[PDB]
Amino acid sequence: FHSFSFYELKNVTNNFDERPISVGGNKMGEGGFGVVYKGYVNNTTVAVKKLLKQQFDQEIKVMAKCQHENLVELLGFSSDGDDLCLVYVYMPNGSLLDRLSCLDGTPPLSWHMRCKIAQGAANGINFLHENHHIHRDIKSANILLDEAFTAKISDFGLARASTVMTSRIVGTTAYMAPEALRGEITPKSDIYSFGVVLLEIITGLPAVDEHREPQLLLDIKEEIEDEEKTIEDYIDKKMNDADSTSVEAMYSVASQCLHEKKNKRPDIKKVQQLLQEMTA
Repeated sequence: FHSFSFYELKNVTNNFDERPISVGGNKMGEGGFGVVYKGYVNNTTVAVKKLLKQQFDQEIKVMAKCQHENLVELLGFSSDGDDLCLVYVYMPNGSLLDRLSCLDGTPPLSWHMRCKIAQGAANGINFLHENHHIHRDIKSANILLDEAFTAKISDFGLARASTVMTSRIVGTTAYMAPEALRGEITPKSDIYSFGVVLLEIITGLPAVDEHREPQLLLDIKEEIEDEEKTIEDYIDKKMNDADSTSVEAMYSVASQCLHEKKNKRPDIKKVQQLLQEMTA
Protein backbone atom coordinates (compact mmCIF):
# COMPACT_ATOMS: atom_id res chain seq x y z
CA PHE A 1 0.00 0.00 0.00
CA HIS A 2 0.91 3.69 0.16
CA SER A 3 0.26 6.56 2.60
CA PHE A 4 -0.91 9.98 1.46
CA SER A 5 -0.97 13.48 2.86
CA PHE A 6 -4.40 15.01 3.39
CA TYR A 7 -3.92 18.22 1.38
CA GLU A 8 -2.14 16.08 -1.21
CA LEU A 9 -5.56 14.52 -1.80
CA LYS A 10 -7.23 17.91 -1.41
CA ASN A 11 -5.22 19.48 -4.24
CA VAL A 12 -5.73 16.37 -6.43
CA THR A 13 -9.52 16.68 -6.12
CA ASN A 14 -9.40 20.35 -7.11
CA ASN A 15 -9.63 21.17 -3.37
CA PHE A 16 -12.51 18.85 -2.43
CA ASP A 17 -14.74 20.11 -5.23
CA GLU A 18 -18.10 18.63 -4.13
CA ARG A 19 -19.69 19.74 -7.41
CA PRO A 20 -20.77 16.87 -9.72
CA ILE A 21 -18.43 15.92 -12.61
CA SER A 22 -21.10 16.71 -15.24
CA VAL A 23 -21.17 20.37 -14.17
CA GLY A 24 -17.37 20.57 -14.05
CA GLY A 25 -16.54 19.33 -10.57
CA ASN A 26 -14.76 16.46 -8.82
CA LYS A 27 -17.70 14.93 -6.93
CA MET A 28 -18.67 11.38 -7.98
CA GLY A 29 -20.87 10.04 -5.18
CA GLU A 30 -22.10 10.82 -1.68
CA GLY A 31 -24.34 9.43 1.05
CA GLY A 32 -23.40 7.62 4.24
CA PHE A 33 -19.64 7.02 4.54
CA GLY A 34 -18.90 10.28 2.74
CA VAL A 35 -18.08 11.87 -0.59
CA VAL A 36 -15.92 10.23 -3.24
CA TYR A 37 -13.98 12.69 -5.35
CA LYS A 38 -12.28 12.06 -8.66
CA GLY A 39 -8.57 12.62 -8.18
CA TYR A 40 -5.73 13.13 -10.62
CA VAL A 41 -2.51 11.66 -9.20
CA ASN A 42 0.32 11.25 -11.73
CA ASN A 43 -2.16 10.90 -14.58
CA THR A 44 -3.62 8.10 -12.45
CA THR A 45 -7.20 9.05 -11.69
CA VAL A 46 -8.17 7.66 -8.31
CA ALA A 47 -11.25 7.54 -6.14
CA VAL A 48 -10.82 9.68 -3.07
CA LYS A 49 -13.29 8.48 -0.47
CA LYS A 50 -13.33 11.00 2.36
CA LEU A 51 -14.90 10.11 5.72
CA LEU A 52 -15.84 4.82 12.22
CA LYS A 53 -12.14 4.26 12.91
CA GLN A 54 -12.59 0.49 13.18
CA GLN A 55 -14.30 0.34 9.78
CA PHE A 56 -11.54 2.47 8.25
CA ASP A 57 -9.14 -0.14 9.65
CA GLN A 58 -11.11 -3.19 8.50
CA GLU A 59 -11.39 -2.15 4.84
CA ILE A 60 -7.58 -1.80 4.75
CA LYS A 61 -7.06 -5.07 6.63
CA VAL A 62 -9.39 -6.89 4.21
CA MET A 63 -8.10 -5.19 1.06
CA ALA A 64 -4.71 -6.32 2.33
CA LYS A 65 -5.03 -10.04 1.54
CA CYS A 66 -7.91 -10.07 -0.96
CA GLN A 67 -6.78 -9.09 -4.45
CA HIS A 68 -8.92 -10.21 -7.32
CA GLU A 69 -10.19 -9.00 -10.66
CA ASN A 70 -13.72 -8.59 -9.28
CA LEU A 71 -12.94 -6.66 -6.10
CA VAL A 72 -12.14 -2.92 -6.05
CA GLU A 73 -8.41 -2.43 -5.42
CA LEU A 74 -7.04 -0.40 -2.51
CA LEU A 75 -4.20 1.88 -3.63
CA GLY A 76 -3.66 4.11 -0.63
CA PHE A 77 -5.09 6.03 2.30
CA SER A 78 -4.70 9.22 4.30
CA SER A 79 -4.43 9.04 8.11
CA ASP A 80 -3.17 12.62 8.47
CA GLY A 81 -5.38 15.70 8.27
CA ASP A 82 -8.95 16.07 9.49
CA ASP A 83 -11.27 13.58 7.79
CA LEU A 84 -9.68 10.20 7.06
CA CYS A 85 -9.43 9.27 3.39
CA LEU A 86 -9.19 6.08 1.35
CA VAL A 87 -7.85 5.76 -2.17
CA TYR A 88 -9.06 3.05 -4.52
CA VAL A 89 -8.68 2.62 -8.23
CA TYR A 90 -11.07 4.91 -10.12
CA MET A 91 -14.31 3.22 -11.22
CA PRO A 92 -15.53 5.22 -14.28
CA ASN A 93 -18.92 3.62 -14.64
CA GLY A 94 -20.08 3.92 -11.04
CA SER A 95 -22.43 1.47 -9.39
CA LEU A 96 -24.62 -1.24 -10.88
CA LEU A 97 -27.49 0.43 -9.00
CA ASP A 98 -26.90 3.75 -10.77
CA ARG A 99 -26.52 2.00 -14.16
CA LEU A 100 -29.67 -0.07 -13.67
CA SER A 101 -31.60 3.17 -13.22
CA CYS A 102 -29.75 5.00 -16.01
CA LEU A 103 -28.74 7.76 -13.59
CA ASP A 104 -27.73 11.02 -15.31
CA GLY A 105 -28.83 9.67 -18.69
CA THR A 106 -26.46 6.73 -19.18
CA PRO A 107 -27.67 4.07 -21.71
CA PRO A 108 -29.59 1.04 -20.37
CA LEU A 109 -27.43 -2.06 -19.80
CA SER A 110 -27.96 -4.75 -22.43
CA TRP A 111 -28.97 -8.20 -21.22
CA HIS A 112 -25.65 -9.52 -22.49
CA MET A 113 -23.72 -7.03 -20.39
CA ARG A 114 -25.89 -7.81 -17.34
CA CYS A 115 -25.02 -11.51 -17.61
CA LYS A 116 -21.32 -10.71 -17.54
CA ILE A 117 -21.86 -8.38 -14.57
CA ALA A 118 -23.71 -11.11 -12.66
CA GLN A 119 -20.89 -13.53 -13.52
CA GLY A 120 -18.17 -11.11 -12.46
CA ALA A 121 -19.93 -10.29 -9.19
CA ALA A 122 -20.31 -14.01 -8.38
CA ASN A 123 -16.60 -14.65 -9.04
CA GLY A 124 -15.91 -11.82 -6.63
CA ILE A 125 -18.12 -13.17 -3.86
CA ASN A 126 -16.66 -16.61 -4.54
CA PHE A 127 -13.13 -15.33 -3.99
CA LEU A 128 -14.16 -13.65 -0.76
CA HIS A 129 -15.67 -16.87 0.61
CA GLU A 130 -12.82 -19.17 -0.51
CA ASN A 131 -10.76 -16.81 1.63
CA HIS A 132 -13.17 -17.28 4.53
CA HIS A 133 -14.59 -13.76 4.40
CA ILE A 134 -18.18 -12.63 4.72
CA HIS A 135 -19.12 -9.34 3.07
CA ARG A 136 -22.35 -8.67 5.01
CA ASP A 137 -23.47 -5.81 2.74
CA ILE A 138 -23.71 -7.34 -0.72
CA LYS A 139 -25.88 -5.08 -2.83
CA SER A 140 -26.39 -3.21 -6.07
CA ALA A 141 -24.70 0.02 -4.89
CA ASN A 142 -21.70 -1.96 -3.64
CA ILE A 143 -21.00 -3.39 -7.05
CA LEU A 144 -18.89 -0.97 -9.08
CA LEU A 145 -18.15 -0.97 -12.81
CA ASP A 146 -14.85 -0.09 -14.47
CA GLU A 147 -14.23 1.22 -18.03
CA ALA A 148 -15.01 -2.18 -19.56
CA PHE A 149 -18.00 -2.61 -17.22
CA THR A 150 -16.25 -5.34 -15.21
CA ALA A 151 -18.11 -5.77 -11.92
CA LYS A 152 -16.10 -5.01 -8.77
CA ILE A 153 -17.43 -5.77 -5.29
CA SER A 154 -16.74 -2.85 -2.94
CA ASP A 155 -17.16 -1.62 0.66
CA PHE A 156 -15.48 -4.08 3.02
CA GLY A 157 -15.91 -1.92 6.11
CA LEU A 158 -18.38 -4.40 7.63
CA ALA A 159 -16.61 -7.49 6.24
CA ARG A 160 -15.81 -10.35 8.63
CA ALA A 161 -13.47 -13.35 8.66
CA SER A 162 -14.87 -16.84 9.37
CA THR A 163 -21.99 -20.02 12.01
CA VAL A 164 -21.61 -17.39 14.75
CA MET A 165 -24.01 -14.77 16.11
CA THR A 166 -23.49 -11.06 16.84
CA SER A 167 -25.25 -8.51 19.03
CA ARG A 168 -24.56 -5.78 16.49
CA ILE A 169 -26.79 -6.43 13.47
CA VAL A 170 -25.70 -4.63 10.30
CA GLY A 171 -26.40 -4.55 6.58
CA THR A 172 -29.10 -3.17 4.33
CA THR A 173 -32.64 -4.16 5.27
CA ALA A 174 -34.03 -4.77 1.77
CA TYR A 175 -31.19 -7.21 0.98
CA MET A 176 -30.91 -8.97 4.33
CA ALA A 177 -31.56 -12.67 4.82
CA PRO A 178 -33.87 -13.86 7.65
CA GLU A 179 -31.09 -15.23 9.87
CA ALA A 180 -28.90 -12.20 9.15
CA LEU A 181 -31.66 -9.93 10.39
CA ARG A 182 -31.70 -11.94 13.61
CA GLY A 183 -27.98 -11.43 14.17
CA GLU A 184 -26.58 -14.51 12.52
CA ILE A 185 -23.18 -14.16 10.78
CA THR A 186 -22.66 -16.52 7.84
CA PRO A 187 -21.64 -16.64 4.16
CA LYS A 188 -25.08 -18.10 3.38
CA SER A 189 -26.41 -14.59 3.91
CA ASP A 190 -24.21 -13.09 1.17
CA ILE A 191 -25.83 -15.53 -1.28
CA TYR A 192 -29.31 -14.37 -0.27
CA SER A 193 -28.30 -10.72 -0.76
CA PHE A 194 -26.83 -11.60 -4.17
CA GLY A 195 -30.20 -13.13 -4.98
CA VAL A 196 -31.86 -9.78 -4.46
CA VAL A 197 -29.18 -8.27 -6.69
CA LEU A 198 -30.01 -10.78 -9.44
CA LEU A 199 -33.64 -9.60 -9.25
CA GLU A 200 -32.44 -6.01 -9.68
CA ILE A 201 -30.49 -7.09 -12.76
CA ILE A 202 -33.47 -8.90 -14.26
CA THR A 203 -36.15 -6.31 -13.58
CA GLY A 204 -34.19 -3.07 -13.41
CA LEU A 205 -36.16 -2.30 -10.22
CA PRO A 206 -34.67 -0.96 -6.95
CA ALA A 207 -34.66 -3.32 -3.94
CA VAL A 208 -37.26 -1.21 -2.13
CA ASP A 209 -39.93 1.20 -3.32
CA GLU A 210 -42.59 2.49 -0.92
CA HIS A 211 -44.87 3.31 -3.84
CA ARG A 212 -45.02 -0.25 -5.18
CA GLU A 213 -46.60 -3.67 -4.76
CA PRO A 214 -44.84 -5.40 -3.30
CA GLN A 215 -42.69 -2.74 -1.64
CA LEU A 216 -39.77 -5.16 -1.30
CA LEU A 217 -38.38 -6.63 -4.53
CA LEU A 218 -37.67 -9.98 -2.85
CA ASP A 219 -41.42 -10.61 -2.47
CA ILE A 220 -42.07 -10.80 -6.24
CA LYS A 221 -40.70 -14.33 -5.84
CA GLU A 222 -43.85 -15.34 -3.96
CA GLU A 223 -46.06 -13.60 -6.51
CA ILE A 224 -44.40 -15.74 -9.17
CA GLU A 225 -44.57 -19.01 -7.23
CA ASP A 226 -48.25 -18.33 -6.45
CA GLU A 227 -48.48 -18.07 -10.24
CA GLU A 228 -50.45 -14.86 -9.77
CA LYS A 229 -47.73 -13.07 -11.71
CA THR A 230 -45.06 -14.17 -14.19
CA ILE A 231 -41.36 -13.44 -14.54
CA GLU A 232 -42.14 -11.94 -17.97
CA ASP A 233 -44.23 -9.36 -16.11
CA TYR A 234 -41.10 -8.22 -14.29
CA ILE A 235 -38.38 -8.43 -16.97
CA ASP A 236 -36.73 -5.03 -17.51
CA LYS A 237 -38.30 -3.58 -20.67
CA LYS A 238 -35.27 -1.37 -21.31
CA MET A 239 -33.53 -4.20 -23.21
CA ASN A 240 -34.17 -6.03 -26.49
CA ASP A 241 -31.54 -8.78 -26.33
CA ALA A 242 -32.86 -10.86 -23.41
CA ASP A 243 -33.85 -14.34 -24.52
CA SER A 244 -36.54 -15.95 -22.38
CA THR A 245 -34.33 -19.01 -21.83
CA SER A 246 -31.39 -17.38 -20.05
CA VAL A 247 -33.64 -14.87 -18.26
CA GLU A 248 -35.56 -17.73 -16.69
CA ALA A 249 -32.23 -19.41 -15.95
CA MET A 250 -30.89 -16.40 -14.02
CA TYR A 251 -34.23 -16.18 -12.24
CA SER A 252 -33.83 -19.83 -11.30
CA VAL A 253 -30.52 -19.05 -9.56
CA ALA A 254 -32.00 -15.95 -7.96
CA SER A 255 -34.98 -17.93 -6.62
CA GLN A 256 -32.59 -20.51 -5.12
CA CYS A 257 -30.48 -17.81 -3.49
CA LEU A 258 -33.60 -16.33 -1.86
CA HIS A 259 -34.61 -19.54 -0.08
CA GLU A 260 -35.73 -18.74 3.48
CA LYS A 261 -33.80 -21.72 4.86
CA LYS A 262 -30.14 -20.70 4.68
CA ASN A 263 -29.12 -24.37 4.49
CA LYS A 264 -31.43 -24.80 1.50
CA ARG A 265 -29.46 -22.24 -0.52
CA PRO A 266 -26.71 -23.17 -2.96
CA ASP A 267 -23.19 -21.98 -2.08
CA ILE A 268 -21.34 -19.40 -4.21
CA LYS A 269 -19.50 -22.10 -6.18
CA LYS A 270 -22.86 -23.53 -7.21
CA VAL A 271 -24.10 -20.04 -8.05
CA GLN A 272 -20.98 -19.54 -10.22
CA GLN A 273 -21.63 -22.76 -12.13
CA LEU A 274 -25.30 -22.12 -12.85
CA LEU A 275 -24.57 -18.59 -14.02
CA GLN A 276 -21.76 -19.92 -16.19
CA GLU A 277 -23.95 -22.65 -17.67
CA MET A 278 -26.48 -19.90 -18.36
CA THR A 279 -24.40 -18.26 -21.08
CA ALA A 280 -22.66 -21.44 -22.23
